[PDB]
Amino acid sequence: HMILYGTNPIAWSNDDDRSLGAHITLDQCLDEAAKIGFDGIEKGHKFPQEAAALKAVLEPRGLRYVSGWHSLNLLVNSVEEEKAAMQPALDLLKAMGSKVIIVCETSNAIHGDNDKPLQERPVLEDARWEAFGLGVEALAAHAAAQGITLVYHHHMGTIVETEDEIDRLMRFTGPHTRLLLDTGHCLFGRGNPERVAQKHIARVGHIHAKNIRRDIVQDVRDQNLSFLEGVRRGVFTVPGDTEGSVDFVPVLKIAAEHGYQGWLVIEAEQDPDVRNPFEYQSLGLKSLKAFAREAGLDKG
Ligand SMILES: [Mn+2]
Repeated sequence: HMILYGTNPIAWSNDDDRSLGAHITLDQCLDEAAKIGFDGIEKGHKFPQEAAALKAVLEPRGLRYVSGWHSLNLLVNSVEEEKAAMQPALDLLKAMGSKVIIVCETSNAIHGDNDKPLQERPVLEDARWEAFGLGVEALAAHAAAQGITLVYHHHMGTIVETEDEIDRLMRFTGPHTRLLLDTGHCLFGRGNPERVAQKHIARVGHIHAKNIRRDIVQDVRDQNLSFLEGVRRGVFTVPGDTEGSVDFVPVLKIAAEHGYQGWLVIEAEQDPDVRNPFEYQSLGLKSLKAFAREAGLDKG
């Protein structure tokens, strides 16, 4: 199909804080993703990282390997260092048939630091944006030469969090660099996903349908909480949840009008004990497919 629907395993077992959902085995996560009806699933920390072993657990379940998160350190390492650092991820993605690599600069990120409030996130100095963008685009060209599209994941607690910083990254990159539009991280960072899509839809190569609970976001700011504290409180949820604040249909309508093809991935990290992953991911898939139909994105 033109539109594929994936999930991310952090709804079961968190990556930034491996104690969240540690009791949930990989087999449980993969069985539940498959039986819910997802076309594929993104990499998680409990996934095998060799082609043969990864196929052995995904192919029997009918699950495609969507992509994998890859950390960047362009602010501390040379471009050639980062090309070597990302080559193993590209080799795995090519062997699994993936078409996309998810990247994000994490050298100075704080989303994985439980003691650092989100307001103390790094802000890249203006004089360093041109060089950083040149490095990101260089990695994008390297991946593109090997058939893989690099999509940059704007993220709370990193140097690319606000709407203005998303525009800046797009301005200082291209043509190969693409944007991973994550609706949840966009709204959390005080941006509007619909407006971001209207500007950059032509450059968007991957979409994460992530919802946010506004009241929890307000708590994070008012009480000066860390990213992981927000996650444990339920800052993120799924499409179709009445407690969510993201309006998905307008975003998907912009995608439909411009002929987006690729993955819609439900990524909603939550405390699995409180927010049952099977229940919420099922609601997300049903609701996201309905929203894609209502926006004209999915014709079938
Ligand atoms: Mn995401």
